Amino acid sequence: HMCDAFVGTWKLVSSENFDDYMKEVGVGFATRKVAGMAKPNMIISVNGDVITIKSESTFKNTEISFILGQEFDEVTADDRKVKSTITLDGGVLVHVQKWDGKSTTIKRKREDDKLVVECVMKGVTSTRVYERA
Ligand SMILES: Oc1nc(S)nnc1Cc1ccc2c(c1)OCO2
Repeated sequence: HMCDAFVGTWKLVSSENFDDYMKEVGVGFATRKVAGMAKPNMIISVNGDVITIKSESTFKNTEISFILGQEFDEVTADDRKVKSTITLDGGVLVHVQKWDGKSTTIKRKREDDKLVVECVMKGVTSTRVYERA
């Protein structure tokens, strides 16, 4: 019942500062414009110890499966090749991506009927709010 309250199908309903987050990560102009338009659905499921997070949008479809605390390789929607580790910290999924000597952290939490995603690169935060689909 690890992650029960995250499981389901979620749709993006608001975003703030995502362009600035993407700039801080190193995303180029054209990818930022097309990625910033997307309204992804996030689909989260759990089978035993394996958590799967899918993102489906008109920009890119992605899928990661992982065990908490166990590093994995991830190709992000913006085409970075990163090494990722996801843990649970006080009920928050904390996802750290490392590449090219850089690091970004993505936190996913349940707040009321929302799933809130906070993306941080250095001093820049983007907040992306999802509701049940
Ligand atoms: O649109 C998205 N929304 C959520 S919450 N997560 N991933 C995505 C997909 C995505 C697009 C562009 C990006 C990125 C990730 O990282 C830097 O540039």
